[PDB]
Amino acid sequence: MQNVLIVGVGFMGGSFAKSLRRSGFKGKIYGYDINPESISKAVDLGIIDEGTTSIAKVEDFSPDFVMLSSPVRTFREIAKKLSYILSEDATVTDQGSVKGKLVYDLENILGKRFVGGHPIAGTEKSGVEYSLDNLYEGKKVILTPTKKTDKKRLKLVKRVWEDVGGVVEYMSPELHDYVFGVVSHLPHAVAFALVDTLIHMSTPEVDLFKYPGGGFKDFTRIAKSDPIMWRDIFLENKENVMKAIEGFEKSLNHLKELIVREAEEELVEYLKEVKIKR
Amino acid sequence: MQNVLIVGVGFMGGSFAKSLRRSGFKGKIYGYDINPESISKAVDLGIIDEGTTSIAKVEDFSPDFVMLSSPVRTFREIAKKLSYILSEDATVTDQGSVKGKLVYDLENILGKRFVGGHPIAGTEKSGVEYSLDNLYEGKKVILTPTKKTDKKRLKLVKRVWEDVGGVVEYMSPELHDYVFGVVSHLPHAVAFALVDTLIHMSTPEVDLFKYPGGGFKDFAKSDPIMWRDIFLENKENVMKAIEGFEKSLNHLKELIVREAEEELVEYLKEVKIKRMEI
Ligand SMILES: NC(=O)c1ccc[n+]([C@@H]2O[C@H](COP(=O)([O-])OP(=O)(O)OC[C@H]3O[C@@H](n4cnc5c(N)ncnc54)[C@H](O)[C@@H]3O)[C@@H](O)[C@H]2O)c1
Ligand SMILES: NC(=O)c1ccc[n+]([C@@H]2O[C@H](COP(=O)([O-])OP(=O)(O)OC[C@H]3O[C@@H](n4cnc5c(N)ncnc54)[C@H](O)[C@@H]3O)[C@@H](O)[C@H]2O)c1
Repeated sequence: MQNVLIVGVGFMGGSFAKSLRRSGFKGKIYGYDINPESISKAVDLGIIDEGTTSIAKVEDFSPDFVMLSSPVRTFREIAKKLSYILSEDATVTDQGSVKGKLVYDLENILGKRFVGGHPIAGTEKSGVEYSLDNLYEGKKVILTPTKKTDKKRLKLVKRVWEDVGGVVEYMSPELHDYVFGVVSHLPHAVAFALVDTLIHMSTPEVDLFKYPGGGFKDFTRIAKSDPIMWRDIFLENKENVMKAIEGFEKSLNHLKELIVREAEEELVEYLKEVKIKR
Repeated sequence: MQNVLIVGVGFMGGSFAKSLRRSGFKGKIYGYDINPESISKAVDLGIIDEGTTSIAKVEDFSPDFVMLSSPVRTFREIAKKLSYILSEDATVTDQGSVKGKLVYDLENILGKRFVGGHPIAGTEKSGVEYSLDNLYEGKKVILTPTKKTDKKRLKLVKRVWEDVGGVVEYMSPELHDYVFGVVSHLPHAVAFALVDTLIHMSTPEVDLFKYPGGGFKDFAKSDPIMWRDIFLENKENVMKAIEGFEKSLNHLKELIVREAEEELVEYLKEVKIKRMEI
């Protein structure tokens, strides 16, 4: 591994390249992006050594390790092109926020080269300009092996993520989507809706946006995330997202009934759930 | 003003007391609390000059300025006792998180002496041992005067808060509970529900609490008892807020169910802009 290729040189792609370099990688870091400015900026910042917007020129880089960091919706089309360009011994992995069937689709396109991944490290910022060289430190990184996953490549990807500080753990592609549908997608949905609530509950008399405190702002900081990306995530993992919103509403409606009936003792018990050493 | 009585010598009661001294107060600061330890520690810490665990004893302090800093549930019971202990020349104000009906009930019991208040500060900490002498510096303070409110007492209480760095503004008792019912209570109710959700959506193959980096960390250190009281005291507004919230969340859910790709991005874009302007 001496030629790494960053596909999609934005916040995540750039953060991975910076982290890899800072961890001591001495090989070449190349970039591929459809946006010319992305490539230019990354080269200026020293995030990548060289880049291009022409997929065909990538063969000139002879990549042995590819990190898919563009929007998930672009993976399949990009993977098909890489299948003709990349040597069979190369390794291709990703940072996509969703896994599920995507993983099997990429395996069918790329064969043994593919290893699905998702670093649990977020941001509300976009673009390579905001890239960080320690973004993954202490953050979990979910790799999603399947029966067909290549043992050696999985081990390699794990080591690379550990080299940048990730806390690697494995989940099937399906389990990943369920888990994060509840622990990440649902919370984001709740944050978006909480902000939307203040829009509708404000009156020509009072503008609720004038009174948000810390509890409110902390809970809604993720509502500043990229709209296009979350529109994508919500649709890409819609089955689990629908189930998670439904489950949440079941819990909220239970709290609601406790409040309406003024069930003092049970209400306290419900609220005490927020304790637990876990 | 010269005989200050802190009712409920905890984090808030203690903070007001300390904020009082730093501001240059040279008079006497007394305390009343049902807990012996609260008084003893407060005295050693130089928080208060002297205190008692017997409400009757208060007359020995002949307080002319009282700051209710105990649980809101205790206000009505304490006020009734104070009505025949305090002289008609005394001023009584509070720190309760809720106003609304509480303000009118306190006025009916204490008369022209009562002035409702709510400092928007305090990191939820509990115990006079955590009180600070700057907790209000720059923070907002909501006073809820009514038609029966005494202009002289209102101005007094206002100046005092400002003397401890507070930024005062006025709201009717009902508007206060509506606003905070949506911007504070609802957000907390939502978090309690999220916790219940992770508990019930966890399965034998996964403990959802092990993954807080996906946005769940935003959502605690709260007090189950305090919130049980707040949810009871502000039941109507909290119920309306939850219903308002579910309308926003269901609108979002629907955009996902039918995959309205463009409308979803617009929904998220608007919320992002609104959250940024906060
Ligand atoms: N934003 C986050 O916090 C976060 C966290 C975990 C995972 N992810 C995942 O990683 C992806 C990227 O996130 P980001 O924040 O870096 O986005 P970004 O907008 O900062 O960067 C995305 C890059 O993708 C490029 N791109 C778009 N289409 C392309 C194509 N067809 N070929 C090559 N490049 C293309 C863009 O030009 C841009 O430089 C997301 O799609 C998401 O699934 C994001
Ligand atoms: N905690 C916060 O961040 C915060 C913020 C704004 C307003 N408030 C309000 O301030 C008040 C106190 O908050 P805190 O955080 O200091 O709580 P705390 O637990 O630190 O202190 C409460 C005190 O009340 C005493 N107490 C209980 N019953 C009493 C009674 N019948 N008579 C006299 N004392 C009694 C306790 O012994 C304790 O010392 C509450 O009414 C709350 O609504 C709290």
